[PDB]
Amino acid sequence: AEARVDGSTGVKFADVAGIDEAVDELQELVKYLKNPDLFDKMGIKPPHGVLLEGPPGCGKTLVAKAIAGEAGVPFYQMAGSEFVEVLVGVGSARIRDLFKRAKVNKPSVIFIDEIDALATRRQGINAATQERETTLNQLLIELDGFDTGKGVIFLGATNRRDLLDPALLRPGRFDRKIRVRPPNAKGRLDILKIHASKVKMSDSVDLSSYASNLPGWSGAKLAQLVQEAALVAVRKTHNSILQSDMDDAVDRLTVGPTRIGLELGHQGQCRRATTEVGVAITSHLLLRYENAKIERCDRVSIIPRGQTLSQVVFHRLDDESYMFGRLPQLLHRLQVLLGGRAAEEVIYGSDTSKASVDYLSDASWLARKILTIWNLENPMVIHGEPPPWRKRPQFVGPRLDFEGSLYDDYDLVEPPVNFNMDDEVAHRSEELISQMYNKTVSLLRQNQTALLKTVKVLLNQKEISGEAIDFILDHYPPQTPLNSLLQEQNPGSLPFVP
Amino acid sequence: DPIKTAFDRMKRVKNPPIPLKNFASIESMREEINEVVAFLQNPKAFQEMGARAPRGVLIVGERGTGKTSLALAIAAEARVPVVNVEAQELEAGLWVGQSAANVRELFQTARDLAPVIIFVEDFDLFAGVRGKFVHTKQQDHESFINQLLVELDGFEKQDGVVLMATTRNHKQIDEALRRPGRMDRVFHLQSPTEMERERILHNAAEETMDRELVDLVDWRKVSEKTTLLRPIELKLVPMALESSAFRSKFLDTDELLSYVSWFATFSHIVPPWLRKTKVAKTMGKMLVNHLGLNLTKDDLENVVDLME
Amino acid sequence: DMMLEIDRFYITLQFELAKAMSPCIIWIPNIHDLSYLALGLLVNS
Amino acid sequence: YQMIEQPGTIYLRYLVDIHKKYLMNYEFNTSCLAERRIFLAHYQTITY
Repeated sequence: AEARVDGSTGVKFADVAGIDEAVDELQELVKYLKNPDLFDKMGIKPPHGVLLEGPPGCGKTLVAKAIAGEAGVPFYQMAGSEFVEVLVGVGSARIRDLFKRAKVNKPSVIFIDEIDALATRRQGINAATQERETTLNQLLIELDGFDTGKGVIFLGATNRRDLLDPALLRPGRFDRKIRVRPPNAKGRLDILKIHASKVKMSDSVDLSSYASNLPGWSGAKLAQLVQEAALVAVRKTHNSILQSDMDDAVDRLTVGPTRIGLELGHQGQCRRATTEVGVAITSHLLLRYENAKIERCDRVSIIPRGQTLSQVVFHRLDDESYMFGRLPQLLHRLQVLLGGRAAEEVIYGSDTSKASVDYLSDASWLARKILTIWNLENPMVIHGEPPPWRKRPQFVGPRLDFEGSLYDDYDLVEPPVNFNMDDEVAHRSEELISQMYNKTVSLLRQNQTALLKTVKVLLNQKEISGEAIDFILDHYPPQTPLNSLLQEQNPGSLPFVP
Repeated sequence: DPIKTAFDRMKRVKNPPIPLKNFASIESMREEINEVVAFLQNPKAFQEMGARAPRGVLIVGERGTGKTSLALAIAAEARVPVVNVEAQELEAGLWVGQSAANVRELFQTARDLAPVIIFVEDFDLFAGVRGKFVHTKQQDHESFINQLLVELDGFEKQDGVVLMATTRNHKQIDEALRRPGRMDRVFHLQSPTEMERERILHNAAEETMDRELVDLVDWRKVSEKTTLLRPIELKLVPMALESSAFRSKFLDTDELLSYVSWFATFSHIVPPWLRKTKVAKTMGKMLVNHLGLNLTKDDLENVVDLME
Repeated sequence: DMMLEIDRFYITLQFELAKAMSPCIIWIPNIHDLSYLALGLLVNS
Repeated sequence: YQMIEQPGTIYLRYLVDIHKKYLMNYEFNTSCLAERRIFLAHYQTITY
C-alpha cells in the first residue's frame, strides 16, 4: 500500500477557487493542524472526521490536498474501491495499517476518496458484501477509538450521500458535513483564470462571458474546456487560443461537433426551421410588446450537432427570478411553448407536422401544473397528479427550469377518489390551452412578413442570431403586406454586418 | 501469454485486397490518410518538425464497407508491419488487472519494433462507454481503459505506432477516448457514390468473369441497383449476375455435376499450352453451344431489372 | 490458471484430431450454451 | 416423400454428396470460357 507521504503536496488554498465557503469552514481544521495546543487549552474537541459531499469535478480531492499543503502535514490519500478486494479481511488490515501509519506521523491528514464504495447502505429494494461489511465495521471501530488530542484528521469524499451508511453520519465519526457546491459565476471566472494562466491566451478572450454563460460547470469541466480549446487552436494552427477557439470548444462540449454534409431533404428541414424561428419570434415579440420576464434567444442553428437536428440557444436569466414565478410569466412561457405549433399553423395552414408536437407536449403538461400542483386559479382543487411522461432539463431545447424543473412534482400528488373533479380539471386545462394557443396564433398571424423573412434567412444562412431577429423585427413593423418581402431581390439576405 | 502469440502473427502487407486508389468514399478525408501514411513511413520526419503526429486513427462505418481492407491499403501505402490483435485476448476474464499487463506488454513490444500498426477490429465491444455494464464488468474495464489512456498519453515519445481500431457507431466509444492527442483522426466511411460504384463494378466485371460479356451489360442500371451496398459487394456483384443469368434457362443438375467433376479431375494432367491453344478455345464454344448454355444480353437485362 | 490450460489443451487436441481424421463432419449441438476460450478457438478456426 | 415436398434435406444431401467426392478442393477454375460457365451453372443449380 503506497500511501504517498509527500512533504509538500504542491496544492495550496490559492489553487482553490469558488469553493470559498468550504475553504472558510476548513480553515478551522487548517488552524487546528497548525496549533493543536490552542484548541487543547480551551477544552475544544476537534471533529473526528469530515465528510466532503458533492458532485464530481468540484475538486474535493484538490481541496483536501490544499488543506494538507497549507497545514504542512503528511497526507495519506487512498480510494475506497482499493479497500474492496476478493480475499476477506485484507481491506480491514489495510485500514488498520493506514491508521497506524497516520498515528506514527502525527499530525496527519487521512483522505478516503469515494467512500460510498465501502459505506454502501444495506438496501432492501459472492462474499464481497461480507468483506465490505467487515471493512466498514473496522473503519467504524478505528474512528470510534480515536482520541481527539492526537491531531489526526480524517476526511471522506463522496458524490452520493444517499448511498452512505447512516452509522458513519452519527456524531463521533463524521462530525462535520460540508457540501461542496458547484462554483458560482465569480468562482468559474477565477477557475478559468487559473486554468488559462497555464496556456498561451489571446487578449480577445473574455473569460467573464463564458463564466456567466456556463452555469453548473465544475472546475474540471472548465479545465477540459480550456484544454479542448487549446486542442482546437492546435488543429487550426493558431499561435494562441482565440475567442473563436473558445466558442468552438463550448459548442463541442454543449451541442457536439458538426457533421460532414449529413443533410436531409428540403421538406423535413423547412419544418424544423419554421418551429425554431416561430419559437424565437414569439419569445422576442413577447419581450418587445408586453415586457415579459422571459429568456432571450441568442442564436438559432439547423445544422445537425451531436444528436439534435436543430437548436435554439437560450440565455439563462438570473436565479433570483427563478423562484417567484407569477401567473403572467407562466402564461407567457406557455405562449412561448405553443409558439412553435402557432407558427406551423400560420405558415403551413392546416397541415402541421410532428416536429411541433414535442413543445405541444410540454405546454399540455405545464398548464396542468398551473391548475393542480401550484393551484394558481381560484376554484380550489383537492389533489394533484404526477407527470405521466418525464423529460430531463437540458441544453438548447426550451428552458423548462423556470421553477428549478418542469417535470418534477414536489411530492404534492394524491390518488383521486372522485372522478368528476378530474374531468372538470381536464376541461379547465383544455380551455386554458386552447385560449393560449388562440392568443399566440393571433399574435403570430399579425406579424407574417417578419416570420417568413426570418425563416428564409435562417434557411439560407443555416444559422441566425438573436440580434438579427431583432433587426428583422425592427425593419418589419406589424401589419406590413407580404408583397414587400416577396418583391425583394433575395429574401434570404440580411444587410446587417455584426 | 496472449501477447507473444499475437505478436507471432506479423504480416508484412505489400498487396492489399482493395487498394487506396480504388477505395471509394475516401476523397473527402484522403489528405488525413496521406498524412498518416507519411507519418508511418518516416516517424522521424514528424519528430523533427515538432507538430503533434497522429497517435490514433478511428475508422467508423457499416459492417462490410472494407474498414479492414482500408487499414490494409493504408499500411501497404505505408509499408509498415501490422499485427491483428483480436478482442478476445485483451479481456482475459480470469484475474482482475490482467488486461493491464496485457496492454502494457503489447505497447512495450510495439515500441521495440515501431513504427508498427496495432490493428483491432470491433473496438466497440470492449472499450465502450463506462457505466453500461453493471454486474462485475466495471473494475476490469475501468482498469483496461485507464491503461489505454495512460499509454496513449506518452509524453512526447513518438515511437511511430498508431492504433487502427474498427467500430460501427461513433457514439459507443468512451468520451475520454474521443479527445485529440489520444485519438487524432476519424474516418467516416458510409457508402460509395454512383460513379465510384460504376467504376468499381466495371473493375469487378474486368477482373472476375469472362471479358466478352462485360460490354453487353448496361452497368448504369446495375449501379442504380446496388446503391446501398459496399465495395466488397460491388466486387461480388458479377458472380451473382452470372448465377442469376444462368438461372434463366431450363437445365438439370446431374449433368452439371458430371461436367464439373470431369473438369475438376482432368485439369491436373492437361498441359498449359494445350489449355490455351486456339483448338481449346474453339472446343469450349461448341461445348457451350451443344449444352445450350449460351448466355445472352437479354437474359442478364431481365435479371438486372428483375432484382431489387 | 490451470482450468484455462486444461480447456485450451483440450480444445486444441479436439481441433488437431479433427484435422488428423480429415475428411470429417463435425456436429456441434446447442451452441446457445456458449466460455471465452472456446469462442476464441472457433473464431481462429 | 415426393421430390417437391422438402428442399432443405435435398440441399443438405447435395452438400454431403459434393463433400463425398473431394469437390470443395477444386473450388474454382478461372478458366477461359467453358469450365467457368459450367461451374457457374452448377453453383446456381445448387442453391436454387
